[PDB]
Amino acid sequence: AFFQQQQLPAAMADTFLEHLCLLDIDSEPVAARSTSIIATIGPASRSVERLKEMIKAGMNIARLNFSHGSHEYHAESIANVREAVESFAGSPLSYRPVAIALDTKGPGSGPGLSEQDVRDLRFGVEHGVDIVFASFVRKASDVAAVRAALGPEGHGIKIISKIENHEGVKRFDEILEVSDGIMVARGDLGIEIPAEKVFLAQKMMIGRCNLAGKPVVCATQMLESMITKPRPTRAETSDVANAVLDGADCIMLSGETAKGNFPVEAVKMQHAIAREAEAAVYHRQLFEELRRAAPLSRDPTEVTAIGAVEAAFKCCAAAIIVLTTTGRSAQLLSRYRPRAAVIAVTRSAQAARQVHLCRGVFPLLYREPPEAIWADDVDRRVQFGIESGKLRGFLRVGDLVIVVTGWRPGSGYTNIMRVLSIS
Amino acid sequence: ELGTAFFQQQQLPAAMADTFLEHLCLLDIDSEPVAARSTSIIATIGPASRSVERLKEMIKAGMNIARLNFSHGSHEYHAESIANVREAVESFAGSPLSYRPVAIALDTKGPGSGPGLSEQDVRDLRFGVEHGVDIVFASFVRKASDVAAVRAALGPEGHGIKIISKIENHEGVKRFDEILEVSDGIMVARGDLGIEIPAEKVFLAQKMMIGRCNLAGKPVVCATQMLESMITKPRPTRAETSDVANAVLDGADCIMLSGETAKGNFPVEAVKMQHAIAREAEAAVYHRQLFEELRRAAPLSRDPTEVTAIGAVEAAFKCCAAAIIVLTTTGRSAQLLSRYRPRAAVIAVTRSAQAARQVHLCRGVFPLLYREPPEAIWADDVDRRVQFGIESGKLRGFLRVGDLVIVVTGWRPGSGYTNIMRVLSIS
Amino acid sequence: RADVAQLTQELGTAFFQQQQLPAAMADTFLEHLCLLDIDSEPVAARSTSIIATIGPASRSVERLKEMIKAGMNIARLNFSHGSHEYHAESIANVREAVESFAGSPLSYRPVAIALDTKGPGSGPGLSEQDVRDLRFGVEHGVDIVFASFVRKASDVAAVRAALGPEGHGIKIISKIENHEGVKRFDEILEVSDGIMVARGDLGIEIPAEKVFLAQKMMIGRCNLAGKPVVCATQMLESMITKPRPTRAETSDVANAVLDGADCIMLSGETAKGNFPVEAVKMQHAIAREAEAAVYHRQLFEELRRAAPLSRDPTEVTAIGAVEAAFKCCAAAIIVLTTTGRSAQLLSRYRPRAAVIAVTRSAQAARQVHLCRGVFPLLYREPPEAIWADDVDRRVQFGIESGKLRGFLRVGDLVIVVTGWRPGSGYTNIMRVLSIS
Amino acid sequence: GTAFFQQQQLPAAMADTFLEHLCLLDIDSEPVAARSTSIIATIGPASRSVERLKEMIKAGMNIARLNFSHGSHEYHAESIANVREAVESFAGSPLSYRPVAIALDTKGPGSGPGLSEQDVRDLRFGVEHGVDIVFASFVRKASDVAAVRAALGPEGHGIKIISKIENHEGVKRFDEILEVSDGIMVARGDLGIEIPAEKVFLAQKMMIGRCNLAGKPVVCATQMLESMITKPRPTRAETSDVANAVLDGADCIMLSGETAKGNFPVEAVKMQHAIAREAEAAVYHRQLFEELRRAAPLSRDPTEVTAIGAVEAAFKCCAAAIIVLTTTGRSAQLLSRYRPRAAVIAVTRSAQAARQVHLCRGVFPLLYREPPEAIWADDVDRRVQFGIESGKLRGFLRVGDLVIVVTGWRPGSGYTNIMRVLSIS
Ligand SMILES: O=S(=O)(c1ccc(O)c(O)c1)N1CCN(S(=O)(=O)c2ccc(N3CCCCC3)c3nonc23)CC1
Ligand SMILES: O=S(=O)(c1ccc(O)c(O)c1)N1CCN(S(=O)(=O)c2ccc(N3CCCCC3)c3nonc23)CC1
Ligand SMILES: O=P(O)(O)OC[C@H]1O[C@](O)(COP(=O)(O)O)[C@@H](O)[C@@H]1O
Ligand SMILES: O=P(O)(O)OC[C@H]1O[C@](O)(COP(=O)(O)O)[C@@H](O)[C@@H]1O
Ligand SMILES: O=P(O)(O)OC[C@H]1O[C@](O)(COP(=O)(O)O)[C@@H](O)[C@@H]1O
Ligand SMILES: O=P(O)(O)OC[C@H]1O[C@](O)(COP(=O)(O)O)[C@@H](O)[C@@H]1O
Ligand SMILES: O=C([O-])C(=O)[O-]
Ligand SMILES: O=C([O-])C(=O)[O-]
Ligand SMILES: O=C([O-])C(=O)[O-]
Ligand SMILES: O=C([O-])C(=O)[O-]
Ligand SMILES: [K+]
Ligand SMILES: [K+]
Ligand SMILES: [K+]
Ligand SMILES: [K+]
Ligand SMILES: [Mg+2]
Ligand SMILES: [Mg+2]
Ligand SMILES: [Mg+2]
Ligand SMILES: [Mg+2]
Repeated sequence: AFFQQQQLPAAMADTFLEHLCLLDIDSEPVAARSTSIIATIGPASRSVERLKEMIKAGMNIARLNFSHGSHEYHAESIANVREAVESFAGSPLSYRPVAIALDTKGPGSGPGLSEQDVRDLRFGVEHGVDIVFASFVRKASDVAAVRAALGPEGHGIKIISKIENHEGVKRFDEILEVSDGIMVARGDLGIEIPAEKVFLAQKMMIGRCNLAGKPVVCATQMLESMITKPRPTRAETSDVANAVLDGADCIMLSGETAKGNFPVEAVKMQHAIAREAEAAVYHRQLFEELRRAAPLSRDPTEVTAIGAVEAAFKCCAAAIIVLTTTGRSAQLLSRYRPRAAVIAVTRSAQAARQVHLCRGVFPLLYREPPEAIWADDVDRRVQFGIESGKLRGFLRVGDLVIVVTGWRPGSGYTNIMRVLSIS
Repeated sequence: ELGTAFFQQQQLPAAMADTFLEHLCLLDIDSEPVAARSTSIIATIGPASRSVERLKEMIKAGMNIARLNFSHGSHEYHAESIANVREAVESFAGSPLSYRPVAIALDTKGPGSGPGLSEQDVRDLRFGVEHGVDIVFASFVRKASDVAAVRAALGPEGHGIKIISKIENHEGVKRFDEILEVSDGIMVARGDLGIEIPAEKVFLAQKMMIGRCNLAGKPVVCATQMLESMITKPRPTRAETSDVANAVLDGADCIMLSGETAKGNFPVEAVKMQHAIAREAEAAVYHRQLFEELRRAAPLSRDPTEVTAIGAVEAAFKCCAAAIIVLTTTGRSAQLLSRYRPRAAVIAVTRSAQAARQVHLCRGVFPLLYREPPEAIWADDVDRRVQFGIESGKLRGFLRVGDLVIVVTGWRPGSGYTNIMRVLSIS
Repeated sequence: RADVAQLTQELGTAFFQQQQLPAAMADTFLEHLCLLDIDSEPVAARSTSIIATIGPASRSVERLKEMIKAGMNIARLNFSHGSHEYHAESIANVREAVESFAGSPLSYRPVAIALDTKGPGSGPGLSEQDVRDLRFGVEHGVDIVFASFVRKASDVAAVRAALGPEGHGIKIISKIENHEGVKRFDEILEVSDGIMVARGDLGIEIPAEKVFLAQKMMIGRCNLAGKPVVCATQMLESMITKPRPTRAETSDVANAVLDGADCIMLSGETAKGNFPVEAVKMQHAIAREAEAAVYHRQLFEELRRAAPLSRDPTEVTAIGAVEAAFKCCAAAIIVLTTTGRSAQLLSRYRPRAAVIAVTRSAQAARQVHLCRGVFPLLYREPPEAIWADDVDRRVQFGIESGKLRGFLRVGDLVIVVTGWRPGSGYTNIMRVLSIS
Repeated sequence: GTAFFQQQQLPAAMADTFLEHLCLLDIDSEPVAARSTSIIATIGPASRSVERLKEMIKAGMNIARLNFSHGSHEYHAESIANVREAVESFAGSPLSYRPVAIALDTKGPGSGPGLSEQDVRDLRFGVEHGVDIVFASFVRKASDVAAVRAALGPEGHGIKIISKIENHEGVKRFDEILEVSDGIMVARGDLGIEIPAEKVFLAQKMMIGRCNLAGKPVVCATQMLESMITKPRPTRAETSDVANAVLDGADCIMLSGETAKGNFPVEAVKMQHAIAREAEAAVYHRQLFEELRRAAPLSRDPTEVTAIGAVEAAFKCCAAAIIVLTTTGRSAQLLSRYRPRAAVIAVTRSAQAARQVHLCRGVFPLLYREPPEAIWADDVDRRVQFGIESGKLRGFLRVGDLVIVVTGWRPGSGYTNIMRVLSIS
């Protein structure tokens, strides 16, 4: 029964053609949904009660579109999101962190960072946003300007550069090099370049981000018809599935959740499609290619990450449990696209929110009492991941897990991988 | 010899990549497609696309197959649609640069939950034979016996009509292998399939069926809601263009338009959009792995047509042949070349008007109907048809003097004897 | 180039010119051959063990010391010739030469002692002389038995029974010497610890032009099973009388290593020849060159694709450690082992990094010479009060010995493989350590 | 039939990985195909007898090597005459006649910087006596090849120059040497003295790989069956060396003292023949063809384009043979570079080209003696039928087999462009 579920016959195929031939509509997905859902907050999704339904449906990142609404409007949206998120904090083994992303208005006709963007970025730092989706990034200096406007207090905010025009596509490599990740902003991109070429830019950018090990978001009109209709079109479900098969870390909803009549249903639909698409991923070729393309490294976190993903595939590990302060150890595991869920146990609430940008990372916020012996504290965070995993359905007694830790406290010292039997 | 400009176009840097990941990384929005569009466009005929003048615009935009939906309209209504299509097609018989064969496909109403073929389908199928349709899109095919019933309804005079089985429910998906074995091809009928099975599972059924059809070397059509928003809007959504591109990258031989052309406000624009996306997607196909996998998966064969076809596709890739010119009576030799997905266009020269229309079901086949009177000496009749294919190729933009072409012929007249592959320099 | 650019900038272009590294990074086997370079010097320690047959030319304690320094890892006693008294003296001389270096772990070299049986002769089962010789082996503490003319699984069970309860730890390497042994190979390998491709008798039992097929098939199946395989007989035959081998002989040694053999053997070359030490030096020189020429990219990928999924944590840790070692060009994989099994499971994935196996078992230290790339270190310190400190001291012992022996340098990365509790069977930890 | 797929290591050939291919190698799987690696036998006191040479041709000798390091011009002229007499004794039966090449192996430069004066005299002797190939000793650079070419003069333009790589400089300057040479000999005797003995296998494997990539013949030479000079059976290292030279990709294997001065010249040839057939069946064509295909550059030459199409077609149907018409041997050489499992039966009217194509693995030359037919299409058909009739007589073909037929569109060399699939009747 285990080998009939999650497209395992198609996963064992020796060629991609045979993999497609073995895809089965009766093979049910078992693993947790890896691709994060970004939902744009607006009139249709602003209430605390509606936001609780969206968190339960699968929303991982709340997007604030600063093209519309005042600072007072967005502060209320943030407070409502935080209230809905913290309503589930009473059960720590099942609490789901939710990131808050600020999407900038953009430069418009201006040459650099607009004055409104400087004010909105400052607002973001003051309100503790986790991510910035920087509109119309055309070159590396645009990213440096966004970074500078965040100041010394916004050092930890992730900058996701939105590629929306020909210049952004042509200067992609220099933009990705200085950014934390990319958003394929298909709405403007589809007007700036011929509509029939957007798929080439999406597939290229996702590929280059996967190669770089940096998050990539597929955005705009994924389930457009769901703004007025309860069910999407056949092109829309195919688009969501293909963004996941392309290698996107995140999928987004704009009008579908901000102003549409079915915001919760749009989130449920993206969740349902993503789980199906993630099981249909051809890991045999994907891992081989990612593994071959990733350069040789003398960084112990990078070295441990490859060893752990290889070990997870060898035993069909249910999960890779990793201790992370900044999210980096979980991100380095995520770049190899393991089938095993990457359960990231962290004390940082911000890192827990931000790792939703990395596919297959399931953040757990550690709020249990400290142990006096560092080694004892480490084993406690590990047993915590195992209890949250059992509660959420990721793990069962008898499963094997790969545990990734470091040799001393503080970020940057991950160097250990262990094979553990559950219970 | 070819120049650096040649190797910058049609995603050639991405095509030479050693891995699929590197292939994606090398895809370039500035790399323009050069080759002719190889995925056929099926357009549904209705009130928005019925007039002779509108049909001429649709043929110019790229329509290769006209679909008659027998779920609506009388026999008199469909006969008029057929006559209007034929009039619009024959209006280009003058200029060889613009003349193009257009297939006529009859889409059946269906069993509507009843045993065997419905009485209306028996009558509509008989209408199709009497009006000389080329293809039948058989609705709600659930098992092999459904195909045999459609085949028996094509009566004594319609055995040459191609049966494309529409897979629209769970049973059709589960019994796919037995259905494909007795069918000429398949249509992934996503509209009903999306209601019959969970909407989030349709992509698995589409990708599986396209894969199995590619492995079998039989045509597969991707259908329904590809550019749905274009029924009321002049431009499609980002999901819609992505869907068209992904159906081509999946391996579909044909893409379809339904309400977009039958009843919408922009039928010609919907055809133009599918044409534009398909050309872009066909250049982005990763032929290196696709050919290797089709080669490895295809069983060994002692059929000389199958053996010649793989030799010719290999020869075309080796020299970047501008085209593979094949002589075919039934379309079979062109279909066997098409199954290996050559980048080179397959120019199929035939005396059969029906085979010329039907080969639009096979990706990359460009049919040329040959009407010259036969030569007393057979080898001369063959050379005249090879030169007809070269001159139409030169006229249409495929070929130039100095290009290399692969020519596929047989050792004796009649169907079933293809066994020769020649490398020719265009003079 | 982009997959090695930062590491090339860090380690230098000279590092990537040595040990056939340009040929190792090739994307195809054809390109790998095209990039093989006679100027690319081997850097790694020799990983294929040399088995030298002991005889009149290699019996003195002084000669045996020169053979240990030349590279002999396993001493073979051919029980087809000589009395029990003769073999006991050979064993004592080997042990005396081996223990003459036991003053420091960075100079000590464990040497296994293998007993090669006379065989069944015309008989259907175990001979009475073999029963006596096998009991002699147990009484004299031999590490391995090379069982002659193994034709089926019951032959190996008979050898195992004749070793008795005290010889349970002795490794049985079945010699395949005829058509029946080749046809029943799978059942023989299943019950044996390893195989010897006994080419001398095999070349008489089957057509001489078919021996290479049997050698390549058996080596492949042993590599797939993760069990040791020895290539034997006439590898450097002409060196019995000549100081230099023929062009076919050096090619044979290189090709046995490229085929995947864990061990290579010398018979008359060391037992009776005029150049026993030179024959060992020649096999050492060829094996080092051939090991660097191995196409690890395809070999590792194929060992992973062929190896079935495993729920054994030792097996899971071993593949993770080998993957980590390739990622950083680790100088070594240091493993703690009681029976040698954790080191054997690392060895089956054919890492380029040396597997330094730290053990308290003197017998396991001798027996792991059967596994390609395993460098045994015998730990002699008494156990620490805290188990977690005892483990750490053993790892530091492997690092300090590795530094003093040239395997490791300051700045190198090493992969360390340990377990969660004492006793055999609990390896489950892999650590990436920087050498300071 | 099931029996067909049990022979010639077909289970091992269908394997998905090289490791599984090795695991499936079967000593009971008998080779069926004709031996495709040519055997070069060195002529000497043990192999000059016209009667002994007839036995060596029957055993499998394809190329007779004259070592100009020993013997006078008078001695070598007699060698040539004896070889030609033994070869032409079988000309009475054209369907089974085997052409045999004559190769002149030069003495070399010695302490000199360039072409020695003795080599100039020996080279002119070769042109005057109609040798087919020159094995040029101690080639260190491209100018050495140009000097050998110049010493052959205007009448020796058709002679093939195989450069012998015997030292470190030849290995370092390999690419420039191969570019101007027709092929290479891995001259292991001197190479094993010039560089460390333990490095020769790296130079052999590299050179064979580069020659295979270039589509040019490569010869593995020296001490392959050395012990057979005095013993009736070779050592285990010797049979392994022959098998591994074939698995490496060598087009030719050589015998020196084994046939020139030993006591078992015919048995040494029979042993190389037996080992080569076994090793050729054990070749992992799945990866080999894929890699040769991927590495070979795109081509606009119709002979090259036809050759790859014909090799692909031959693999698709398990063709027993690829029958090619060739004037210079080039069309057959271009088929050979893709290492088809199907025998390449080359029909030619050029006696020299028939002898020289023995340098290309898997090329079986047939000398066609009939004067041209008036109708060119009938002349082409008669040659193809001669290849079929020869192939049936020699065991290459049977009724029911499929064969790939490679021809051109007009007479003369350089116009091959047609591939056809033919059923044997
Ligand atoms: O060559 S294909 O286009 C073909 C399509 C139809 C066929 O029937 C077929 O045989 C051949 N094919 C396309 C799908 N992929 S895939 O395995 O799904 C895959 C998909 C995506 C990959 N990354 C790397 C690039 C960034 C995103 C993640 C991958 N990395 O490695 N493999 C990958 C195989 C290759
Ligand atoms: O990767 S390997 O070293 C390995 C893999 C797992 C093993 O278990 C093993 O022992 C070793 N391996 C070594 C043998 N070859 S091979 O298939 O015999 C072969 C042999 C030779 C090839 N050319 C290129 C060089 C000139 C001659 C033709 C070839 N081109 O493509 N394949 C080729 C596969 C690759
Ligand atoms: O992924 P990051 O940010 O580098 O954090 C990983 C760090 O977490 C740990 O596992 C635990 O460290 P702390 O006890 O400081 O939380 C470290 O050993 C390791 O360096
Ligand atoms: O693709 P099909 O239907 O088998 O037709 C291919 C046939 O066409 C030809 O090339 C030409 O035949 P005709 O002269 O009868 O048209 C035949 O030699 C070959 O058998
Ligand atoms: O390779 P083996 O034979 O399983 O031995 C590995 C064992 O060695 C250890 O690393 C150390 O164990 P000891 O304290 O008994 O020496 C164990 O944790 C592990 O189980
Ligand atoms: O391999 P080569 O030397 O190019 O010779 C091939 C030539 O042989 C032929 O097949 C037959 O030519 P001939 O009639 O002159 O022998 C030509 O059509 C072709 O050009
Ligand atoms: O800004 C965006 O999100 C877009 O343009 O798609
Ligand atoms: O009938 C159709 O075309 C469908 O259901 O999509
Ligand atoms: O016994 C042996 O070692 C042999 O026969 O090779
Ligand atoms: O010259 C040769 O043949 C050699 O040196 O091997
Ligand atoms: K915005
Ligand atoms: K219908
Ligand atoms: K013995
Ligand atoms: K010479
Ligand atoms: Mg925008
Ligand atoms: Mg329908
Ligand atoms: Mg023996
Ligand atoms: Mg020499």
